[PDB]
Amino acid sequence: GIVEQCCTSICSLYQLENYCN
Amino acid sequence: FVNQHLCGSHLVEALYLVCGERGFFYTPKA
Repeated sequence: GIVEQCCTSICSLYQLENYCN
Repeated sequence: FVNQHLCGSHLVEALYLVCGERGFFYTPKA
């Protein structure tokens, strides 16, 4: 999930936008 | 501010700024 991709590992704009509505 | 380890309120803040008026969903357990 998001914690695995952005918290435990380095985040990215590409991944962050996957969670916008 | 996006390319780093973002956890908790820090991650929530990033989503808020990036998504803007679109809003977002935060699911820690996924």
